[PDB]
Amino acid sequence: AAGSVPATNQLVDYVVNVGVGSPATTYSLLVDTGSSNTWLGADKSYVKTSTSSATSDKVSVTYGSGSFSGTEYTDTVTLGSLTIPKQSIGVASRDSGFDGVDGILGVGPVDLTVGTLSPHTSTSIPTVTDNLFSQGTIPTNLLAVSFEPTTSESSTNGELTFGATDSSKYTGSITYTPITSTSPASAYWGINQSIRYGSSTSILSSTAGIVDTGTTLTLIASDAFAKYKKATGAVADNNTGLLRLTTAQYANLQSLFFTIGGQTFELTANAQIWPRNLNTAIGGSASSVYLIVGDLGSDSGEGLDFINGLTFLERFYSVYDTTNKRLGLATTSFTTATSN
Amino acid sequence: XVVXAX
Repeated sequence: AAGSVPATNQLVDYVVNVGVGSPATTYSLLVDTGSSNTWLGADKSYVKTSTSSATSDKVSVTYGSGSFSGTEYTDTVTLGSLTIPKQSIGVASRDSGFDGVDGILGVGPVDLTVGTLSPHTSTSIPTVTDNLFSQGTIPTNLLAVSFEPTTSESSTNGELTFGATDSSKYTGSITYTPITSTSPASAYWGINQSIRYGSSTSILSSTAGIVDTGTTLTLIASDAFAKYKKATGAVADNNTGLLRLTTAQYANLQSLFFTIGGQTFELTANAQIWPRNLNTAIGGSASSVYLIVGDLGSDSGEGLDFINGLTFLERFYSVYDTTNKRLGLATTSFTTATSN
Repeated sequence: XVVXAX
């Protein structure tokens, strides 16, 4: 049947406990819809049991903020009450960028795995979601993710549901949009959207980008980031690497309105800021406002012009539907929270 | 933060 697993907010990422082997060792894996290789070895050593089997391949993945390489194995993986015999996983001998986690739970589309194995550079690696579905365990090939805002350093306030949605995690109804035809966003959980600030200020004209649980910030193309900095009055900040607003500019901060699937999603002023009681986690000072809208580092028109990251998904329920090749979004009871 | 497989 469908099944869920709790997920823990670590401010920059979410993790889930994942068992590997029989008997299972638990690893804390980063929930990533922006990549598709499940791997471990960034902290705990890989504990090899009788369900571990070698493959003929090494594995390597390069990310925006890090990388890993190692050797590919098959093993039994457990997610809550769901078990996947013979899940292909990576085991890192090298990794950078993974402080705070054992590795990644790769729930991006399987096409991202092509090229990661050597010498089999054209071979794909079915994901945990794909295997749960093809083995008959979940009734449709889908993952739905609940994130929520946080005021603690580590809060188990999230959920992954494989094979169904959980109506206790969203309000109103889910809006779907097809995966975009525009490359390279089309290789990820890529959608088309536009962004405006307040009632009258365009930020990002309709274009392609991705929805990524494993990107912290809500990133927008550089030309759109300049428009956002102008519209908010924000300035760069040393100590954080985030934009900063004064007290007055936060009081005047308007919503960002995302148009997706013909519907408006409102990322409020409070949703645009880092949780202020946790400002020291990003090098900031207390009673200061830092923004979670960041610069993607590329101009619009490249076919991947935004990343709706963890900070966006703390305010919206998301549905990653492989069977239908679509992405769904809904409001939640926390969309209008003021806890940051 | 992080930016996960550009």
